[PDB]
Amino acid sequence: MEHVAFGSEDIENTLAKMDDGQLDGLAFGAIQLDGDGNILQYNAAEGDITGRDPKQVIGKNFFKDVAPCTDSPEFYGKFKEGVASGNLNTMFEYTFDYQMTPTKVKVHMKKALSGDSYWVFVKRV
Ligand SMILES: *C(=O)/C=C\c1ccc(O)cc1
Repeated sequence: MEHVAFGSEDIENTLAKMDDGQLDGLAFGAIQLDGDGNILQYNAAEGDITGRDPKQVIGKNFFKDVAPCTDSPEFYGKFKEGVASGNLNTMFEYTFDYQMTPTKVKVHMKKALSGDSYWVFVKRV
């Protein structure tokens, strides 16, 4: 298992070296979205939390298709604000409840080191 702590200050640098396979080795869920909310990456830990099969969600829009409970000012709103601002680094609790047992989680969104890509890190609370 890759040794990286949720919420680590330089997490974006560390994950820039990881391929989809090493990303599956994290202790928390990790989703990479492009500026429009499309899923580029989605690790195994996230699949365990959301129950969705990784390879099947990639390419799908996170706010419209996959996680509609996140289509709100509290989640999607902070994301859209961050993309347009070109900066994003926020953490908060949220409850995941679309087609799944209501699950409380800690979310951490942060701009990737890459160009137009952003990270959503998820862990159980
Ligand atoms: C609200 O809907 C939050 C998260 C979420 C994640 C994965 C899937 O499939 C649905 C919903």
